[PDB]
Amino acid sequence: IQRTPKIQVYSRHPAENGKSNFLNCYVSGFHPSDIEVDLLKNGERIEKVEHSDLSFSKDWSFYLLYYTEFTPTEKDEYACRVNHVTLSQPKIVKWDRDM
Amino acid sequence: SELEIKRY
Amino acid sequence: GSHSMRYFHTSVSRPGRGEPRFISVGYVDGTQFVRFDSDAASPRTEPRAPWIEQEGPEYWDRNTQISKTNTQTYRESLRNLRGYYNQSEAGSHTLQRMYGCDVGPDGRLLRGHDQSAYDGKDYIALNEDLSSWTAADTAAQITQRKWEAARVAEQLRAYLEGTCVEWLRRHLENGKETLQRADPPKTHVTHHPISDHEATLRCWALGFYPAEITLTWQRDGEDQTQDTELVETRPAGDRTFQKWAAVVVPSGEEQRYTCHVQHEGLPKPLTLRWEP
Repeated sequence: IQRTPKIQVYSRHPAENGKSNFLNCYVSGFHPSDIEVDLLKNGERIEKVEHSDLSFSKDWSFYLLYYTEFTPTEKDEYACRVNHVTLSQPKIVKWDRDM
Repeated sequence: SELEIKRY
Repeated sequence: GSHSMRYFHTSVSRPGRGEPRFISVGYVDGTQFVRFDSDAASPRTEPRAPWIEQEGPEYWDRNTQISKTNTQTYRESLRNLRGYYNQSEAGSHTLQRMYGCDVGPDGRLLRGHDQSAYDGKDYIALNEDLSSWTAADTAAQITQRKWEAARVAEQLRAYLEGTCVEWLRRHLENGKETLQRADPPKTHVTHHPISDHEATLRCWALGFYPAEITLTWQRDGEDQTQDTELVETRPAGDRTFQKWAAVVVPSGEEQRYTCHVQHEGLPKPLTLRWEP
């Protein structure tokens, strides 16, 4: 029995173009713990993304926060790409500043 | 501090 | 008000890729304060919150020792559980444990915890009496019998009623400026038309600590539980949390809807409406 990750992509602070912020991808509710998470800028992998230490919720499912500094603009597209044993192919979730 | 646990 | 110290242990086997990795993280309430990772270049208990950094070398050395010992114990335990379930050597498996103590405002023990899971399923737990066990299946009954024979429950009770609560009280004092400070949510309501006769109202809560919060939408004063979309509370990365709740409403009926926000850091609960 395995559990597929929930995925949210969002910023630490309210997004303002030209202003430095943090881009977050929070993956949660998954089992087993092995998971692959990339943050993407215009479809390309951002280098040196950091993440939180592995922990889990009361239902035993795992969660991790992946994060990196970013400066949102009008034109740049950001996203999170997640792979897990429960997924046939990597799941891409685009950053929407209203979510 | 933590606990030194016992084998299952 | 009330507080908890909890450690979260994850051990994962990986046949063909070395010995099982052990990770332990410690929390006071929603704040992580230590970690240990057997895969680190030099595995050590490490600080993860500023207020714990003042602890002396004895604390770091002792906790490092405990975690190195625990690494080996969990490895032996994974070998045992594979046998209890007649599993092959080829598969990867996970053993999780969460343990610790909860105290009330006066710092007295409210209750203790020691729960374990195997491959994400409840395996064995210490009962609230801190004296007996609940085993999930006949495999866990083997562990239960071993632990009963060795009076492990008595060891847990002593730890939980002594060491655990004593350290929790110490952490709460050392970290009082953050651990005992509730930060209220910054809130607002957004509006997004879906079509000519429907729109989404989204109620936002940002920058709050701790994570516990209640965000609800009411229509004519009645909770819209079934019709509300609630995202999981999510960490911002600066200790605070974020959450939203959304409802789809008929155009022109927006004023019949109110968002209600309850949080410890607020002087009083909030009632929000969309402001065109």
